Amino acid sequence: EYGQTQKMNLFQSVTSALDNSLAKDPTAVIFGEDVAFGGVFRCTVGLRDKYGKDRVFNTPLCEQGIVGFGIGIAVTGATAIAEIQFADYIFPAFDQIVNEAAKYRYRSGDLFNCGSLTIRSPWGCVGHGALYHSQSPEAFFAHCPGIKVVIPRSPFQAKGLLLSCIEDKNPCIFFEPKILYRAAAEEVPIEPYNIPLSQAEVIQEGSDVTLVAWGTQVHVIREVASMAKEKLGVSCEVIDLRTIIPWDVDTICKSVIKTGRLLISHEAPLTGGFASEISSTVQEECFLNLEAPISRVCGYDTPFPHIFEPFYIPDKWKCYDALRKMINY
Amino acid sequence: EYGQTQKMNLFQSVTSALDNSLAKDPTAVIFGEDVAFGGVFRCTVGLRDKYGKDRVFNTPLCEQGIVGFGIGIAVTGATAIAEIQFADYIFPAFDQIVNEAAKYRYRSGDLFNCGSLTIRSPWGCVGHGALYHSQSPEAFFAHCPGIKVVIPRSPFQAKGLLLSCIEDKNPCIFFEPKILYRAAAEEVPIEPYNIPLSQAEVIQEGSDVTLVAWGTQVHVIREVASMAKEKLGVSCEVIDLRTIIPWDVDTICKSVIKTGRLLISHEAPLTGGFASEISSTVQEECFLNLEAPISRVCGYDTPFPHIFEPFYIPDKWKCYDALRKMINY
Amino acid sequence: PQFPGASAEFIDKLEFIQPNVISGIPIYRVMDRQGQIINPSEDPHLPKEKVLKLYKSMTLLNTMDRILYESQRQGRISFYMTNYGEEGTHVGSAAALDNTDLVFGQYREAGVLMYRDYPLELFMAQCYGNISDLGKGRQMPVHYGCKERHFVTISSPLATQIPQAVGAAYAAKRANANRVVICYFGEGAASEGDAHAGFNFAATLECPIIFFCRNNGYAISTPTSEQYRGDGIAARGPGYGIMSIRVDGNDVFAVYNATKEARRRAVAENQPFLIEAMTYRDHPISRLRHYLLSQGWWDEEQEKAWRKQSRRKVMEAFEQAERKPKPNPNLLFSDVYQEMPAQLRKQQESLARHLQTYGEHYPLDHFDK
Amino acid sequence: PQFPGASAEFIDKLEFIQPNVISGIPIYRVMDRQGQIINPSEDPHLPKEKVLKLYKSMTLLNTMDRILYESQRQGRISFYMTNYGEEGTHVGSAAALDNTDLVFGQYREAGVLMYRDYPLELFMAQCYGNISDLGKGRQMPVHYGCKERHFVTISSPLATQIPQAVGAAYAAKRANANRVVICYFGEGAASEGDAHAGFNFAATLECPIIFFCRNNGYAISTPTSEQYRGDGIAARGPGYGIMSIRVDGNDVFAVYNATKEARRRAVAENQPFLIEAMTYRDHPISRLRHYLLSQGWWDEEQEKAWRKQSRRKVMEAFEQAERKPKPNPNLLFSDVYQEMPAQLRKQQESLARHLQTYGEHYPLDHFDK
Ligand SMILES: Cc1ncc(C[n+]2csc(CCOP(=O)(O)OP(=O)(O)O)c2C)c(N)n1
Ligand SMILES: Cc1ncc(C[n+]2csc(CCOP(=O)(O)OP(=O)(O)O)c2C)c(N)n1
Ligand SMILES: [Cl-]
Ligand SMILES: [Cl-]
Ligand SMILES: [K+]
Ligand SMILES: [K+]
Ligand SMILES: [K+]
Ligand SMILES: [K+]
Ligand SMILES: [Mn+2]
Ligand SMILES: [Mn+2]
Repeated sequence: EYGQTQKMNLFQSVTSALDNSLAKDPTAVIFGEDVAFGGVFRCTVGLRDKYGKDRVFNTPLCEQGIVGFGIGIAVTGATAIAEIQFADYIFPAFDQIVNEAAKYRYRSGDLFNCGSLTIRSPWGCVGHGALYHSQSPEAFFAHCPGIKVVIPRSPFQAKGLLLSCIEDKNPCIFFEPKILYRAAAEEVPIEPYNIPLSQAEVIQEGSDVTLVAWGTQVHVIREVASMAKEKLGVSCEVIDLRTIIPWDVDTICKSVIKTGRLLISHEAPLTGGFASEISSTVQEECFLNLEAPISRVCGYDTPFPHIFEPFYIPDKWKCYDALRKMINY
Repeated sequence: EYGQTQKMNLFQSVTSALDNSLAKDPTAVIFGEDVAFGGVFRCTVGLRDKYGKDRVFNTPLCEQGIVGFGIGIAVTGATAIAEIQFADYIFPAFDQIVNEAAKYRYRSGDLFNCGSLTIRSPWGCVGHGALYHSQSPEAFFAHCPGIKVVIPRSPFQAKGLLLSCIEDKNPCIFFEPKILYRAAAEEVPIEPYNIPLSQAEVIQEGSDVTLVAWGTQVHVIREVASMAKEKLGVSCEVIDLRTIIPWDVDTICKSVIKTGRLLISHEAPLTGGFASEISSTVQEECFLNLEAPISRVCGYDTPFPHIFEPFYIPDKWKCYDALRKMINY
Repeated sequence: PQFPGASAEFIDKLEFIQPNVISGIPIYRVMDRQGQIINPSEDPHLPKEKVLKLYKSMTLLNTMDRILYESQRQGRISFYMTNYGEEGTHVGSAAALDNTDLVFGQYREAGVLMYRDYPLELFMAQCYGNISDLGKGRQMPVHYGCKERHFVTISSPLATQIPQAVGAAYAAKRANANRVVICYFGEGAASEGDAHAGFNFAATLECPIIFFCRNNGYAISTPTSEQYRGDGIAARGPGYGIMSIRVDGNDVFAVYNATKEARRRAVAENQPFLIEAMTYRDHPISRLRHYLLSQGWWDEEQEKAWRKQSRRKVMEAFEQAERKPKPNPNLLFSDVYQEMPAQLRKQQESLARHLQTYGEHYPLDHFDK
Repeated sequence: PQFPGASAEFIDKLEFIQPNVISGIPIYRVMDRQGQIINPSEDPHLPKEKVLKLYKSMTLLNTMDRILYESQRQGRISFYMTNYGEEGTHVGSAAALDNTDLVFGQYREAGVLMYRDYPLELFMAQCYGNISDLGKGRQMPVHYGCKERHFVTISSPLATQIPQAVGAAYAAKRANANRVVICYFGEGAASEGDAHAGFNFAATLECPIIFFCRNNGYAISTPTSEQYRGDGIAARGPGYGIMSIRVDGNDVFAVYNATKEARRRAVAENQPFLIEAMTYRDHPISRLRHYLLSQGWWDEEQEKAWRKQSRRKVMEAFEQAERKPKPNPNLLFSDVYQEMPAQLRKQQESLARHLQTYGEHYPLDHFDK
């Protein structure tokens, strides 16, 4: 389908995407804290030796600078692939992302843009990351017209989505689930390929209930589908949203019109979490089809704890119990 | 009810709250850009002359510094009332608010806190403010456990809510609708009084539909209630949410169980806007009572435009038309 | 000592390093208040045509300011920022740049566009948000931008352009085509975190950029005593490893000389330069006028005729700008992303439906259709 | 010149100001590598009991580091940051503070707590997140805090503590009770916007604060050549109007002297001081050991016995820490706000219900109940 493949874990798939990008786009540069030696999660190993120190380079320790700098590179038309070392530390750059990058094209009447910017950052829980190594910030960005926010579930998906981000003519934030960096490998095409943005993927067809998640949480809901089938005889339609904004409303609504029930899950806290936008929209478009209230199984409304992580996360038992209750509503 | 009153517009009511605060709390200080001469919206007029230059003072032009500085004052137990000159410019401080202020008490096991911090900032559209003088950032903050976000609709409400924020033992963001600063005055008690946080106010009882908004948008929905009564014979229950988080779920759900229909409106963009959290929650709690899909009448998913403002805002005609369709669903 | 962080000797006595603020970095000047050249070896001896262009650009800017400031006082436009006192820093520095050098700025930089022959019609179109505005009426007045004249669109959040200008300078370096970037900001904006970001990145990443700080002693109501306590902004440059100079902002020749030399060395050496120009919140126009007279290059009759002609040109542009319609309201939806997401198009259709029914309640009169 | 922004003379020749990085601010030292006093007028002549306390605090810290570093290698704790090379900067500066001076820091500041007699049990309780942890097991290991010892809880985001420390210093000034605040951070963290915020605010607002920058030449993999291009961090202080000094971080006496003098003057004058201590990523423990021997204040037998006793005390605390249960899982919900919102209590009840049914799938074994 996509040419020769080789087994890659998620960090290797990211390196492969970045390498392919630098190979085919002479303007492209990669920068951020500690990227030169290969990065703290090994995503840029080999790239500086291969492409040159002017193309893969360290910045000072200053996130608002990293993003402002990236925007400036992109304003000249060159591809700028910025790294933020943990998504938790993206906040110093929030003003440069929200007030500047997202509004750049609009506010200039398209005289200037920063479409060739992509910001990549490790994301999501990791077992012991606590408050500042664990966060899932996608909802904060979802309320900002003009940026795209993309989150893959596997190495194959990461490389295809990241290449699309890098090539997309809009500033993109690409969140890499860090707990998957060295998890299981899968076959990933060595040559470049794209997976479309703003397109959900139905990974398992089902007829009784729709389950929606993204990132690592997709694997959780896959398992929940299995539990529900075995324990309840319930057939679940499992959907990976992939792009947070602009999101694939049609694929989700079509699934819910068929099933009449929807459960959305994410690691991020419940309140103001992106599940609230999906739920409210599905309710508007699928109202007459809803057999049961749309359920949201999310992180609690607290900071992300160290020792209590096993109790904090919306795990397969939390999702399963919510599903059981919904099937019985 | 509250002692002697005098007519005050919203800026004067803010000054009155601040004055009362400084009078009764010797620790309290007010600081930010251009506060010393009375502020760009006149909210601090007279206070430096009255209370002293060590208590009402200008900072350098640096929002991340203003909030970090405020947090530090609050860590010692002193009341810190920071100003951010427009809510649009709160973003440089987003990391200090989200990663630091909101998490301060939790992450220390209550060994340290910054409860005595309040950040006040002008908010919402103003007719010609365009992208950076108009924004309503409350949804960005709603996804951050550990801060409170409060928005008044009038001078009486502003002084009572602001005094509660200043006294509340948690870091509060208080957004002042700037288009109301010099709008109509109303009677406001000269002496201090409090209005409780996390409490919505039903300002008009109704039986057919619940309308929810906050800030200036409350006046819009009041008018929509009037239009609906006159033109449609429809009885609307009009609710001012007042506190964005933690929000008064019970008052909203109780109203919707009675009416069976809900319309939520806000100036902020639709996607990821706070209406999505209210809608999803009401749907969960009031599912069997819903006669029609919950409707959200919000700003479009764009930056806030200059010349197009009259076409951008969720005005009374937009709200009325949505309501008409919902009544007819 | 053997520490990688710094190159230095030991010292065996405790001594704090004291700032020298009372006698700070001196202020470079080429001509006195009477327009006389103080030191002949520093005279750039610009030719008469170019010096007249500096003078006419400044005065035309000043004429436009007067008229648009009045327009703002009457609510004909919603907002205005004048250039008074900043005409010489902007015209003088612009004259020292190559026409294709990229400019980032904020609210005081209209003179750069004026020197680059930006049409009066387009300054007005932006302030009025009319159909001629390439910004499609989306930003507040004086938020100018011109792709053809390499002037990156202004944004209201202070100092955000500073690290961006550094990024554009890095990209220029890579592209290897002998271009500088210049980045203007006030002494207030220099307090922002983004200023520390941009200064540091420009030095460590070796970027061909001129940082041009205008220090007029005030940021809105805040005097510099409340803004910083070192010797202004120029004294900050050396701590970042940036070559730095302070100049008399009322002296177009001192601004020109400093910008010309900073540009030459920034492009040749790939290193940042910081110019801090001192202005008032003894005017650059008066001073240059005195200079022209000494050369026999201007006189009262020419001054009168130009004052007349410049008023006429600005009033012609002003009247045309007020009479043009505003852009189609559909334009509120485009350019949010390059393409329009389906969900955004849905919102655009929702507005079109709304106006079909409730249009009498909107000022459609004024907008293109 | 008549400009409010700066106090300076005119200059009639164009001259850029050049940074002096090759011969930077010299490094203050009191004792050489052999522990000998170099300049008798600078000897603080600390009494034997206090100097032994400096030595035992450093070595105890080092003993604890070795053990917890191994614990981390085995996955017994999830994370650890050592203090190697930073024992003298922290113990020496802590010794120069008053016990009630408020400390902000980050990851390299455990020696301050050790000098302040923070119990070994509590360092361990935080790393293990056990029931004895006053932080209730919520943060990653080494995120220490102590209200009783005026050491504000560490947070992972770099440099955020810097403007906060300035705010606490302003509040101390107002409260008028002769207290300083000290704020520690690395040379990497100094690149953050928040560092520029805190330095500037401390100067303009006249705050009794010591900024203590540890410069060990590296931030993770990044050498200082990629971090800045001026003369380290000390050379930045004067540009903010901050009195500044650089010291040998391997020399506890030089650190002590500089911190003692900075503290004295910060509190008396209400002005900030910046100390940049140079360290390695020739050790402070060895150097002080050589000094003790010269005085006849230590010998090999004492060294052996203390090495033994300190290992015993740390192992006793280590074993107890591993055996304590973790806190009740309910504690994940408290302190988000001071009170618990009704909606948050609802979530806490939802977890209690969940564990009632699915508890076998959770490690309840280990948690208090
Ligand atoms: C981040 C941010 N904060 C505050 C403002 C409000 N503001 C607009 S101009 C100004 C003063 C700017 O001073 P300076 O940089 O010295 O420029 P000058 O007006 O003196 O030319 C302020 C505080 C803003 N636009 N952006
Ligand atoms: C805002 C932010 N960005 C990145 C990190 C990741 N980080 C943890 S330590 C470190 C290096 C810190 O260097 P320095 O300040 O020099 O201290 P040192 O480790 O050398 O003692 C980095 C980048 C962080 N914790 N916070
Ligand atoms: Cl502004
Ligand atoms: Cl970290
Ligand atoms: K892109
Ligand atoms: K408060
Ligand atoms: K700007
Ligand atoms: K910190
Ligand atoms: Mn200024
Ligand atoms: Mn370091």
